[PDB]
Amino acid sequence: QIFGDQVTEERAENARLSAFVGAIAVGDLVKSTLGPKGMDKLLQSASSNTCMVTNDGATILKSIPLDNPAAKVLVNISKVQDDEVGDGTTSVTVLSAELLREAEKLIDQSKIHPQTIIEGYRLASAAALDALTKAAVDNSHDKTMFREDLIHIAKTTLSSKILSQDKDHFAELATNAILRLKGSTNLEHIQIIKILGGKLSDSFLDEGFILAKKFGNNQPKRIENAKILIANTTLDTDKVKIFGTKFKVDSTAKLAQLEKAEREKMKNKIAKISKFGINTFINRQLIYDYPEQLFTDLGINSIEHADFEGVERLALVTGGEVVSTFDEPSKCKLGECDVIEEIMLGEQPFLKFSGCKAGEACTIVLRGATDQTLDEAERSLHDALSVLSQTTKETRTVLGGGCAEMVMSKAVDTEAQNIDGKKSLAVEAFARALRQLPTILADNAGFDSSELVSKLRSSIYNGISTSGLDLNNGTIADMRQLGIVESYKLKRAVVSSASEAAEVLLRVDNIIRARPR
Amino acid sequence: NATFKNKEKPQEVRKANIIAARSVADAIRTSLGPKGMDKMIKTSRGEIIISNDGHTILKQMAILHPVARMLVEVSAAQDSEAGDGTTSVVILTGALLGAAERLLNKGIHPTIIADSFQSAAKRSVDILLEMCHKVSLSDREQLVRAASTSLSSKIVSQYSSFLAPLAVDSVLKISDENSKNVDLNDIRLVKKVGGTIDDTEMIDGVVLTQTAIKSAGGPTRKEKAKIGLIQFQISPPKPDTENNIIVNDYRQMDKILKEERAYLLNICKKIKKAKCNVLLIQKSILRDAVNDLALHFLSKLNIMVVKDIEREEIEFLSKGLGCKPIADIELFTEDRLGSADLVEEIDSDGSKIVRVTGIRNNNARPTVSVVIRGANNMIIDETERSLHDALCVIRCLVKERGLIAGGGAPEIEISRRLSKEARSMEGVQAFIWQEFASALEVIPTTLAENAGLNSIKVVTELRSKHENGELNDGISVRRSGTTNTYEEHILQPVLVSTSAITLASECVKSILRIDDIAFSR
Amino acid sequence: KDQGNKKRQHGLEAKKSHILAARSVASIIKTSLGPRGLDKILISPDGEITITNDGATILSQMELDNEIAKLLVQLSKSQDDEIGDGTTGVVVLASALLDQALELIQKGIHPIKIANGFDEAAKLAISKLEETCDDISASNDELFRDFLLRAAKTSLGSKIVSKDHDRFAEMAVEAVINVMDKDRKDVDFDLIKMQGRVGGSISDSKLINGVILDKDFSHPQMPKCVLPKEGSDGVKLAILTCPFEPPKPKTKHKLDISSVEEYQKLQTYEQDKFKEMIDDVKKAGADVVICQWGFDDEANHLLLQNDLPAVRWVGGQELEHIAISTNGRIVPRFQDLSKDKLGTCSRIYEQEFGTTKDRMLIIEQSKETKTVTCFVRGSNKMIVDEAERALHDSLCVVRNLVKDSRVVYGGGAAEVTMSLAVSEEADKQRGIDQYAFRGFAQALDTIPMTLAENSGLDPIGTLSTLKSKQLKEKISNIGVDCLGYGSNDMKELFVVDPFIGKKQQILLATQLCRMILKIDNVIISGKD
Repeated sequence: QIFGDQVTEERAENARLSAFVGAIAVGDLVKSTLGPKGMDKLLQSASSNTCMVTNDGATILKSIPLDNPAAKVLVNISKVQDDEVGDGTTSVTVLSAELLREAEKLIDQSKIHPQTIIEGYRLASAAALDALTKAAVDNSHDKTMFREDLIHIAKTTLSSKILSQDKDHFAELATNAILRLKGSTNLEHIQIIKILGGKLSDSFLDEGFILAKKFGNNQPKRIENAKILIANTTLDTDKVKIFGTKFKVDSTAKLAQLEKAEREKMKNKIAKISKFGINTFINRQLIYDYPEQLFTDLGINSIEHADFEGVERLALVTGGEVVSTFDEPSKCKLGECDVIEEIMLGEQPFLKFSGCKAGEACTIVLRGATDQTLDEAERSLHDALSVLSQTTKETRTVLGGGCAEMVMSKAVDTEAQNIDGKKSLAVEAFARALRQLPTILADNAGFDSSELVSKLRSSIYNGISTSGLDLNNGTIADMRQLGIVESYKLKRAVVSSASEAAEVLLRVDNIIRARPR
Repeated sequence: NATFKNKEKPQEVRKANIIAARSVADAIRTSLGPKGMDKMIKTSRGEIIISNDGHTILKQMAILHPVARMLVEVSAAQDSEAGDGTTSVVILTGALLGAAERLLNKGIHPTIIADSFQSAAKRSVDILLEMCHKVSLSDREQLVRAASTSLSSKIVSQYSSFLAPLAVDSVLKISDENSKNVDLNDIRLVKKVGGTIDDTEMIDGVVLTQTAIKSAGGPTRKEKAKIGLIQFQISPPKPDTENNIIVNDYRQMDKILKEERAYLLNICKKIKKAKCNVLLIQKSILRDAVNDLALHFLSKLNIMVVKDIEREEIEFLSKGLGCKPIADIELFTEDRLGSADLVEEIDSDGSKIVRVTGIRNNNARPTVSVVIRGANNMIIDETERSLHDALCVIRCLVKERGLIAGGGAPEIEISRRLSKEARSMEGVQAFIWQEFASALEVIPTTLAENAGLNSIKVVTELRSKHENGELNDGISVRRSGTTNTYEEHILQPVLVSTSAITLASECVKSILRIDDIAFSR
Repeated sequence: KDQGNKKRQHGLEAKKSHILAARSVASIIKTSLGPRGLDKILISPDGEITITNDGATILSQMELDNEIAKLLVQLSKSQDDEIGDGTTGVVVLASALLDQALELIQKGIHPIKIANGFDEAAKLAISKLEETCDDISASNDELFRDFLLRAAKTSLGSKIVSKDHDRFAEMAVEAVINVMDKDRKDVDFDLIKMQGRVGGSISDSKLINGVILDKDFSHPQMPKCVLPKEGSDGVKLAILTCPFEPPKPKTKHKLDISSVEEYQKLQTYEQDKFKEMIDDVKKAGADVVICQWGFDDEANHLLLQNDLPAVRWVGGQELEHIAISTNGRIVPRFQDLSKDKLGTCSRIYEQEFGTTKDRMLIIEQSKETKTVTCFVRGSNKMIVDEAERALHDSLCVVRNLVKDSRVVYGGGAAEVTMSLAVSEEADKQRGIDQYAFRGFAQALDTIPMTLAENSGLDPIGTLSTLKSKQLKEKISNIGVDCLGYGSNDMKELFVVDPFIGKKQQILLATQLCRMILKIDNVIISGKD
């Protein structure tokens, strides 16, 4: 009797059924309740007079006691989706059940490795998110008025904050820190520089990626046509703690000979650096003068102590990679920038890059009179940038009514075209669950889903990518003419949660029952 | 061809709930009409009740079936909104469930079935309003005759001539014009043994449920006084710990007496500061209301006291009088006190009812409190319920004006219009319009069965004469045949038939929405 | 006593039952073996909820009545302190030896011969593996820094750490080196403290060179930072093994108050003792006072006026790590304090972590200490425990890399090279032990076949392919592909396993396989 105290392990045959059929039975509770035309469920207790009827997916799943240990996993997935947004919990559980329903066919009559099935979804979901981006529309129209509406909202976010001293200058910095990105609005694309000895109104916006530390001793302060390499290694005194070692040598000069041999091993790595044809090198650790002197003859400037976030933000602006090792010469993702200029602000030397390759980003340099003005401004600035970024990601919608679900199917079928051997059925199974979403929505409407979904697939396959399902008239019409749209953030949340839920469940060859609390 | 797979089998859950709910409607079906069959229910405690009331049977039936319990809520809204027809709405609900069984056998999804009933219910209301007899609240002739004929089924008969205008004049004051639905809970019927039926008083201000102080010193009457609600209690000192009166000395009798009278005087003094001469204390069985020592203090201050005020009237007195409930003596203020012209105890045999006039409040509106008197206890009881039905029928005219002759006339008129309209529809819905009108014929069919008349024969004679007359053809129990229901003084408001169709359409709609039954604790 | 419900086994019976008992638990962990395995949900009886595939955590939570599988828990408990990451490797290897032992029993070989058969076969495989082994420090010094980072990356690739792994890879290398000496090569898990709390993210995790103690500096008005005070010696802290209170005799313990007179005097005497005990801290020059027991309200009043922060309720074990890291002494009494017995650190400050209300303290040191506290942050409690044990697994891998500079190439290539060498030498060794040596080579083939099944490859086809690449072409290390890559030859990927780590696995697997064969009888008493 393994485990014990209500803990047990399911049989490999029953665990696959408990993770699939057992999870579908939980998804079947919210299956018929999906959509505005969905049905209702009954929740009855032992007293039987306390019961209630509701269509809420979060209420039905949490109220019903689940003895299936695999069903408790879907409860945790529902909590992750509820944290993102309070709507769409029903659609995630139903879509996850459709992925597991085809997964039973991806094992029995298929014989495909389960991790490859997940990797088959990771490649299919990537094409699904890309298809939603191409078909994405927005209510941002009349952007000329929308760009003006952002600077007024930024002023409202500055209330109660010490930045309220000047609203016009600070709201312009926050507004230009978003619209000028033309891409991801995450704070990783915005660098904050906190300095002393000035006024808050003297702050300015610079897209040149200003970083505090300098590079080189006798090296020049200007670099033209820079080639940036990103790597992490210790070129100066490795094994940071040498205390306790015993070096057996006949004389002290032989102890330094091993250090010279270590310096000879430095040329092995330095030679691989010169094979890349770079005038600039990035390192998180320090570098001793001898390997740095060899960089002077090769014309390589070394920026040191970039930490990690500073390295990742440098790879995004210059289009580089964070890899710390050299697998093979002339194979890598390299960045570059037009001009590297060293400036001085606040009695400290700074570095201002210029002309980064495909660079889209900004660096907000906050100049305060003390540490209290710098710390409270950065926390309040990110709150103002979060409100401005909320209007960019939200109110941006996509065509609904079965459209977006079928449009993703066409992109996944395109991914199912060029694919390796074992993932051909795994990618195709993902497109089947995408077509089951409008199928179930047509189930509760009272119409024929097999007729509407089949005609919807053949319609979008050749031309007419904007068509969708009309539940009112029971036919196929243009979604742009009917004005049926659904949020893009809701689509990304359901697809991401379905991939995370399938990542844990498909790897299951056995189920460990949780301990009751 | 290729259609949806239908892997799940939700129909076995819905069909089991429809058949189980249809047996409940068929059981109540025999209770329709005054000649209907009475149903008996024996409670687990051993009590046996007998009555034809649909709302009473479904309440004491202790139905374990969840869908059949919804008929209790539908009958509750039937009595709350319309006030009559709790049996007819259950039959109409079961008639739609019985017709839905043939709809599910044809392979029709319940969404189209539910959406067709809602579309048929909205159009059935317009059919009645166009064929209805238009009446207004400005005409008091039809309001008295409608309430007089509704009381012919009650103990009061000859005295109902004076009872009808009392209910009419009470509604005309609270109805205003555009107020639409007016809460009947603002009308409080106070029943008390003694007197007679012919003795009634409108008393627009308010009426209490209790008597006045019967001890020594009770004023029982006060003029130009203020009224307020007090949740506090006038008592000698009573700390939260255990207290007892132990007097071992001759001098302690005067010490404790003066100590209790001093604490009672401080309570009576704070009441005099706000000049409140009428005190209403919430009824509590824990301690007393006012001590006998404090009764002599308030008698000198000329402050009337009415105690044992029920908790149900606390919310009512805070509305009609415009006052506010006051928990403690510190919360007692003059701003929460109303100004009454005269507060007196009316002397009657075995009654002694206290009334109040001239609430003198702008925020308060014309609430109604009517006194009911009678010698027998069975009189003042049924009289209160009989006036409720008289107020509901008149209130139905306030929300939606017009009245429809009963006896199956509105059920046949809708079926005749939907029969020709069903040919104008297309698709699956066209078959539902014929099944919806077929379920409407269950109500007039039951009226003929419970009356002993031939089921089919009476229904055919009404539809045969329906080509000449319109709304004047119906079932008459008094004549035991087919005749004019308008000349027999049988009248029904339009809101009853409107709510009966609306609630039954939403009920059956919500019935088909449950495809599964799961245990959740 | 307890005659009824007594189980008894014999030779002709238990020998078959002992093999079936091991195959049941073995097949459970074969699904979680490798980076492509399964992460299992586990809840400890103490209330900790976590999800991990680590065999040492999974097998420790297993409670079962099979006596053969209990020996798997006993070996994993001793291996968890030595390595802890080889739990899944040894049990499957030990079960492979038992599966081959059952075949030798059917051939008429005694179980004691199989014990000596696998013993001589294991010692032979060690010499063959050492000849094909490669060294790091004697080869390239800069790759030694790259090997330590990418070896932890292999264990951190199956966790959410994989995004931020670059920082935790350096934190795992420094934490091991600080608590060890290069010549001694001794690393104790008790020297590295693993802690974590809710809030923040994993990118904000800091490596601390000293204790933590989870203190807010008692009264909030006390300063949150401690300065060196104009070039003093380190930062002096007081360690007291006695609580802060007026001293009482052990003979009486009773205090009699006759009236307000003796009441006001005794109240001042207790305050006078508070002034005498704080002066001993001032005379010794201790900035912060660390005691095992709580302090009174008047205690924080006098300590605040002199700018002397307080520390309350420190365990007895935590007091030992403070004096070792700060080079202090344990002072039993109050008056025995002095500048030589006070712990000297680099600085003391209170660093607020995210929105967490704990507001702990950080005591660091510039010089190398013997105590290192690894603190991990995360947005969820399950994320903290996941990144904590993932970082602890990196500490164990680096521990064996610095313990032996020579390493072997993993990914299944180590078991194939050890199998082909013993199988060739099995024919040269005659006698009954010839089959014991052939069965040992076939038992080593279970590891690459198990990894091949979990990777989606033919276990027989891939194993036979690797044997041809290491024979007809040239002798090298080419293993099965655990993680997605373009082709074979993990040696090109620089995937290494410690030689002392792999040798420790085959010794414990052989030592346990012999012990299982040394038990032919199982006696289990009932419940009275």
